[PDB]
Formats: sequence, C-alpha cells, structure tokens
Amino acid sequence: DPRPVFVRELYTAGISTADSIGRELLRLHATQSEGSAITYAIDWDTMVVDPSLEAVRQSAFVLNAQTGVLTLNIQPTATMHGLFKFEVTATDTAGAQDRTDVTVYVVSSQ
Ligand SMILES: [Mg+2]
Repeated sequence: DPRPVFVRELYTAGISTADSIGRELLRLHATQSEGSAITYAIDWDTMVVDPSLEAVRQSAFVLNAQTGVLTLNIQPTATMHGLFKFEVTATDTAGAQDRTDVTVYVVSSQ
C-alpha cells in the first residue's frame, strides 16, 4: 500500500508577542516507500481558531508545500488569545494522502 506516512500524528508549537514574521514553527515530514515526492498542504476546511484570531484565521501561517516548514506569517499582538487547530495533508504524485493534526497555542506573555 504505497502512500505517504507522517512521522507524527500531532505537531504542536507556541507563538507569542515576542515572535517576529518568518519564525519557523515546525517541520512536517511524511515518508513514501517508493520515493514519490510529497506535497504538504493546510486543509483550510479544518482550521478552528479562538474568536480573537478570526482576522488572522487564513493569514497566520504559511506552509511550504515541498519542505513541510510551517512559518509564522503575522506579528502576534496582546489581543490574540487561545489556539489554532488544523489538519495538514501529505499527497504523493499518485494522489495518495496522509493527514496529521497541528495545534498552535498563543502563549501568554508580559
Ligand atoms: Mg493515516
């Protein structure tokens, strides 16, 4: 059954007002037994966010489709609270998929 296999079923990271645009939050990785190249994508239908994050629901992160590197794409502010939760797909050239869960906590700061 040649198909992508994510290394982990859950990836997590914390962001705060101390972070800057471009920070690498985590690196998603799936293996494929036949060496078929993997594309990584956020499933925007799975994106669930704290009400305070509604404005940055679509812009908070970028996922590089080839590297699996998730980057912070906004400057967190003192008015941003709670969690982002979403699913990421790994798709091989034949269209076979795996899924993994991602949680990003907005960490309390002074
Ligand atoms: Mg699976």
